[PDB]
Amino acid sequence: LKIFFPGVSEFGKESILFHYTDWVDDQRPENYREALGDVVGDYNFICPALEFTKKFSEWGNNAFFYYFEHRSSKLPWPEWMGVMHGYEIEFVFGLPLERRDQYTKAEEILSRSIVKRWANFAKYGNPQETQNNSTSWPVFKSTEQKYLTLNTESTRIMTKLRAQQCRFWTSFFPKV
Amino acid sequence: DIIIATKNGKVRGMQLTVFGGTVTAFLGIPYAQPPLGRLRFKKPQSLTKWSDIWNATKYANSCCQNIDQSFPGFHGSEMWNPNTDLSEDCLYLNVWIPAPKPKNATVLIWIYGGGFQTGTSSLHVYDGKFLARVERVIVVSMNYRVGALGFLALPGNPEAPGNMGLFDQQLALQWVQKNIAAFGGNPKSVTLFGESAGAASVSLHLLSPGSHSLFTRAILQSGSFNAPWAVTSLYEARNRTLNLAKLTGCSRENETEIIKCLRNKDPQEILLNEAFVVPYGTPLSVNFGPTVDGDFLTDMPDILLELGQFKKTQILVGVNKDEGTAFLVYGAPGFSKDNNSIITRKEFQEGLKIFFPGVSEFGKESILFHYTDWVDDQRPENYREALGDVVGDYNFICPALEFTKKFSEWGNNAFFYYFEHRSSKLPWPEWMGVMHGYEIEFVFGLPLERRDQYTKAEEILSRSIVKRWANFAKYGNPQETQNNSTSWPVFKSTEQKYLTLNTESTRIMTKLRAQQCRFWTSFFPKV
Amino acid sequence: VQKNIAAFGGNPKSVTLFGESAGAASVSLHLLSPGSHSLFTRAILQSGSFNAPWAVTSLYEARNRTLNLAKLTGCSRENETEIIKCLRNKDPQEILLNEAFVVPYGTPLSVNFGPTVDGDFLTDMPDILLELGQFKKTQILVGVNKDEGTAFLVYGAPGFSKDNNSIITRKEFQEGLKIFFPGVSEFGKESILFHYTDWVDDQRPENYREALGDVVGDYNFICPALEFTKKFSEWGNNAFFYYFEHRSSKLPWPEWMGVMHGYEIEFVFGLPLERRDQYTKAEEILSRSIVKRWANFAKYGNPQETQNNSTSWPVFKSTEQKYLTLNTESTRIMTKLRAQQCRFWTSFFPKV
Ligand SMILES: *[C@@H]1O[C@H](CO[C@H]2O[C@@H](C)[C@@H](O)[C@@H](O)[C@@H]2O)[C@@H](O[C@@H]2O[C@H](CO)[C@@H](O)[C@H](O)[C@H]2NC(C)=O)[C@H](O)[C@H]1NC(C)=O
Ligand SMILES: *[C@@H]1O[C@H](CO[C@H]2O[C@@H](C)[C@@H](O)[C@@H](O)[C@@H]2O)[C@@H](O[C@@H]2O[C@H](CO)[C@@H](O)[C@H](O)[C@H]2NC(C)=O)[C@H](O)[C@H]1NC(C)=O
Ligand SMILES: *[C@@H]1O[C@H](CO[C@H]2O[C@@H](C)[C@@H](O)[C@@H](O)[C@@H]2O)[C@@H](O[C@@H]2O[C@H](CO)[C@@H](O)[C@H](O)[C@H]2NC(C)=O)[C@H](O)[C@H]1NC(C)=O
Ligand SMILES: *[C@@H]1O[C@H](CO[C@H]2O[C@@H](C)[C@@H](O)[C@@H](O)[C@@H]2O)[C@@H](O[C@@H]2O[C@H](CO)[C@@H](O)[C@H](O)[C@H]2NC(C)=O)[C@H](O)[C@H]1NC(C)=O
Ligand SMILES: *[C@@H]1O[C@H](CO[C@H]2O[C@@H](C)[C@@H](O)[C@@H](O)[C@@H]2O)[C@@H](O)[C@H](O)[C@H]1NC(C)=O
Ligand SMILES: *[C@@H]1O[C@H](CO[C@H]2O[C@@H](C)[C@@H](O)[C@@H](O)[C@@H]2O)[C@@H](O)[C@H](O)[C@H]1NC(C)=O
Ligand SMILES: *[C@@H]1O[C@H](CO)[C@@H](O)[C@H](O)[C@H]1NC(C)=O
Ligand SMILES: *[C@@H]1O[C@H](CO)[C@@H](O)[C@H](O)[C@H]1NC(C)=O
Ligand SMILES: *[C@@H]1O[C@H](CO)[C@@H](O)[C@H](O)[C@H]1NC(C)=O
Ligand SMILES: *[C@@H]1O[C@H](CO)[C@@H](O)[C@H](O)[C@H]1NC(C)=O
Ligand SMILES: *[C@@H]1O[C@H](CO)[C@@H](O)[C@H](O)[C@H]1NC(C)=O
Ligand SMILES: *[C@@H]1O[C@H](CO)[C@@H](O)[C@H](O)[C@H]1NC(C)=O
Ligand SMILES: *[P@@](=O)(NCC)OCC
Ligand SMILES: [Cl-]
Ligand SMILES: [Cl-]
Ligand SMILES: [Cl-]
Ligand SMILES: [Cl-]
Ligand SMILES: [Cl-]
Ligand SMILES: [Cl-]
Ligand code: NA
Ligand code: NA
Repeated sequence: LKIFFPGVSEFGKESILFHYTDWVDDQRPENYREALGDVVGDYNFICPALEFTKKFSEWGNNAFFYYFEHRSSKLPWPEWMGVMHGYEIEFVFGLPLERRDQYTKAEEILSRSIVKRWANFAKYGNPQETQNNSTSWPVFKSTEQKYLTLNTESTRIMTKLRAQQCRFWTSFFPKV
Repeated sequence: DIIIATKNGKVRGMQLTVFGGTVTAFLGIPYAQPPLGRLRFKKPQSLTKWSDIWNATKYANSCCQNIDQSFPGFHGSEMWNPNTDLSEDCLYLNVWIPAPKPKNATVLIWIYGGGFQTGTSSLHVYDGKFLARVERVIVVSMNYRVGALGFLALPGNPEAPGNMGLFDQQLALQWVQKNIAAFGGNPKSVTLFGESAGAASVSLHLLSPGSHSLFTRAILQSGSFNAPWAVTSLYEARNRTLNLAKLTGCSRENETEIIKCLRNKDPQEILLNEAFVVPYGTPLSVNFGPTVDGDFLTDMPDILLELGQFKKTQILVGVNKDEGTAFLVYGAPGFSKDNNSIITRKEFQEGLKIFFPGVSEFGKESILFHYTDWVDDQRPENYREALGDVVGDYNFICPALEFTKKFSEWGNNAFFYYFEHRSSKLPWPEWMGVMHGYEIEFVFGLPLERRDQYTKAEEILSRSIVKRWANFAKYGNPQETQNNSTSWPVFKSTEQKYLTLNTESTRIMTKLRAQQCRFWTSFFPKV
Repeated sequence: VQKNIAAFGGNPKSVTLFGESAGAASVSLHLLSPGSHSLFTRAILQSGSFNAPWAVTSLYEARNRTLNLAKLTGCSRENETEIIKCLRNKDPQEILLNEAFVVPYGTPLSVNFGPTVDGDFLTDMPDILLELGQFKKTQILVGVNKDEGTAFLVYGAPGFSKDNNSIITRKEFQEGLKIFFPGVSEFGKESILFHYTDWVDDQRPENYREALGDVVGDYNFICPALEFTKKFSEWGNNAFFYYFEHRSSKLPWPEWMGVMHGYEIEFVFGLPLERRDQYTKAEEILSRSIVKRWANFAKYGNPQETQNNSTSWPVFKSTEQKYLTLNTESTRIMTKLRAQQCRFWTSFFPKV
């Protein structure tokens, strides 16, 4: 935290530790390794994108939010790093559609679907995949805060991604 | 010395140390006249009354029943087998109360599953002392008759009316209405809970006029009467009564004579022939089960449910992630608890033949069509997983979801869970996942016992479930209000919100198995 | 009263409990107690509710304190019915003299022996009863005073005196928290300092003196009464909330202590209606109005003063959170008393 939050008062940093180290439970050895990742990802990318999306949508416009949870089968980085920053991009641009490339079949299908959703968004303002009995992507509103998860098995509609975490980053931390 | 005076006599209980505190257990209190001799196959009769002290210091006889002998030596299956002597003289219940005696405790009454053919209240996974200790509720459980001896039916003939086992449960609920104040319980705050057939039973006490004033609220784990195994049609019931006659050489012409004959058979000759009263059966057969008898159950209960004719109260309903896998090792080709059971398309198809006896060929093609649209045809465990889902969705999950929708459409709060935690101690192999029956130990709080080798995340999960079930029972609302827990939303038609129960993060989701159940619920009943 | 008040001309079917501070907490627990449900009609809670941090003793602390008092009276035993037997031979005075010590640290707000979840009067942690709507369904009237917390500061906070203006320093403030929040981790206490010392601006010398008062009053009385009122009203019942902001003209305590805990009570009971007594005229009129509002609440479930073109008192709901201020000039309808403060006490602090 000292590395990621240069200063950042000591209280500022205790408050992060307090919010992120309430284990269930203190048993798991990878507790702290996972918490530091979540800290960095929640502060720097996830809570801000969620707050931009809420505020933007409050003026009337359709907005669609995704949570991408697929780890590339070819990721060169180790397992503990999971579904890393930057690694949705190859799915968006359709690299997995190239069969010569050693991505799995479930990855071809995932990328094909994302490519269609992004293109429909672009052409028609709506990121649906309308032809293959796909989960329909609901608009994101303040209040319900629905989002779509993107993964090779079942995509799901969920609500209020990182609610508690972002209440911390978004409401409180800007104050320290 | 703890002696309690009941309407029928005194009973002495015993003290138990639980978690550094004390629970008093009264194991094996009688609650009806033993159903022997002339009383075999009849509704349970009133208890007569005793002076001196009945000692309720151990579990009583379990009712007569066939036993699971498929895996001798194996805990996975042997844990469900009866653990007290079998006897027709089995109409007893158990009471567990916290110490010191509570003043007006809410009461939880457990009804066990076992397909209506087996089960007993004295299993270790139904031990109510943790709940009593931890939540200061009173837990009651009862033995009721199963198999032909509990459900034989010759429609409208009082010598074999049907539903005798459900009337055992009811008379036990009556016993609590009359006696639980004496143990410090509140007859006005009674919640029935049950799993599998015990849940189906709970769901029929919701429809039975005779049970309406014997309880307050209801919990249904992995079962409801609209499951395809839970209610026997009058047609099948006669066919099965006569078939059992024939097999015991009791065919007659006067039907009260068939029954008289049957009352001379030895329990063992009845049990031994139960399996055969049906030409084909499956790992999920319920040869003798609830019927519309015009007494306990006044009309086809699908009609009662649709038309809103049941007790208006809150319900809590749930199911497990892999309800269907347990049954596959009992007859589906290529399936074994001792390997990973990768089966083939042709085995899958044979498997359906095992689970759907007939079931037209179109009927079965339609299941294959709905469940074998892979994404994609690559994964070797595709067919093994599909067969599990087929069995679990048809038999437990879609029916519980449809019961919950229909019940809630008449105005009552209903709460639905999806239990997705696999026990760290499960003796069954990994591929079987979160099996039918294996939430029960979490509900009863076994993982709260640290000596027992459950993980820490499992203690915390069970502690939370125990609190949610107790809050449901006491207050009609399964919240855990103190530890920044996810709040459990009521289940409504339209949104269909449910709570997932697991050791990491519990989540609110919507429309469990939407596509699957559209298939089972709307279309399949038609084939 | 249920059995006898008809004989004195009273209606047992129209009974309103009222209480202040611990007496209000008591009223709020008769709302949760099944045994009290049919012994009263409505309830008034002045400066107190059971969810205040001082109002309910945990079973853990209660045993620790019973045994500690045994030990101090030389009544430690092994059979517990013997501890009690022993204790029943002590002289009242030996019990009283040791009460203060059954706890290692205490504060000016200690409640060493208070309500517990006994499985009889109180059947479950009452925070769970409140959250899940398990209480008597009826109207409530709830309120607090502008400076609930100041009274307690002259009983142990450094640099505070009833005999001067008590301008304290940042370092004294911090010591003061140590007095009111025994432990309470260091982070716990930094968080209070952070929330309450964001001045506008760092100029005013009475900054820290005022913050310590607000800290004590907000944690101990105001945010809890506001949270009780929200939660109670969410189950459907009319609830009315006041903010009392009048300082008695006869208050013997110094000016800096403002509108203190306990000092609405004389207005409620109508002492200022006695002209011989040296209260001002605006105080007679204020008390007359409060007496009528409390009596209308009691008789009719509605604390209006209907005859003198008075501000009408709106019910308190979740969402708008309207309250009425009680003062000698103009009473006003306002919303969301201490919103930011109580978000801190109510949502966050219980976590530290
Ligand atoms: C109603 O029951 C009859 C009875 O048949 C059974 O005789 C019993 C004693 C028992 O041993 C049982 O296994 C045996 O089948 C059923 O009739 C049988 O149906 C099967 C399949 O259709 C035929 O192959 C048998 O020939 C036939 N037997 C007789 C005597 O007719 C009947 O199927 C059943 N009703 C249903 C639809 O399940
Ligand atoms: C997983 O085991 C099944 C179950 O049947 C077998 O159990 C094994 C552990 C072994 O002891 C074997 O003797 C026992 O019969 C296997 O299914 C069997 O597959 C074999 C193919 O060689 C057939 O001969 C059997 O008919 C069939 N058993 C039945 C009746 O269901 C299964 O093949 C095995 N699968 C694996 C290892 O992937
Ligand atoms: C539970 O009570 C014990 C008892 O300690 C007390 O003994 C009493 C007779 C009384 O005089 C009281 O002042 C004294 O503290 C508490 O244990 C004490 O805790 C303090 C602070 O942690 C320690 O400094 C003492 O050494 C310790 N004494 C003993 C005998 O162990 C204990 O703190 C209390 N529980 C809590 C958390 O308040
Ligand atoms: C306001 O008074 C406080 C209270 O303590 C003092 O009360 C005074 C009226 C006086 O009689 C004094 O004797 C009495 O102790 C003062 O706090 C005191 O500050 C002095 C600093 O000189 C310290 O010596 C004391 O420790 C401290 N008292 C304690 C124990 O709290 C306070 O300084 C004074 N403030 C003013 C005048 O602004
Ligand atoms: C025990 O409580 C009785 C009623 O309490 C219940 O009210 C019911 C309608 C139901 O909602 C329950 O969940 C409530 O708990 C009361 O009438 C009895 O007098 C009490 N018996 C005692 C304390 O002896
Ligand atoms: C006194 O009034 C009794 C009822 O009046 C009360 O009704 C209650 C439900 C409650 O709302 C109170 O506030 C009402 O004032 C009536 O039944 C008695 O008979 C009366 N007794 C007398 C006049 O002797
Ligand atoms: C639709 O599904 C088919 C397989 O049925 C697949 O070939 C194709 O990739 C899908 N189209 C899109 C846009 O995903
Ligand atoms: C009941 O148990 C007690 C054990 O103390 C015994 O005194 C009494 O004889 C028992 N009654 C029986 C076994 O019939
Ligand atoms: C059948 O036998 C019963 C039993 O004794 C008898 O009561 C009845 O009369 C008989 N039924 C008829 C009339 O066929
Ligand atoms: C609340 O959480 C605490 C840990 O902070 C734990 O000890 C306890 O099990 C929890 N209570 C419930 C009902 O889960
Ligand atoms: C404790 O003493 C009480 C008071 O006489 C007595 O009733 C009881 O038997 C004792 N408790 C035990 C068994 O330790
Ligand atoms: C109404 O106002 C009059 C003065 O016009 C005053 O005498 C009296 O105190 C008031 N009544 C109430 C209930 O305040
Ligand atoms: P349930 O009682 N349903 C089976 C028919 O589960 C145990 C087999
Ligand atoms: Cl852990
Ligand atoms: Cl999340
Ligand atoms: Cl695949
Ligand atoms: Cl699903
Ligand atoms: Cl300033
Ligand atoms: Cl304010
Ligand atoms: Na903070
Ligand atoms: Na079809």
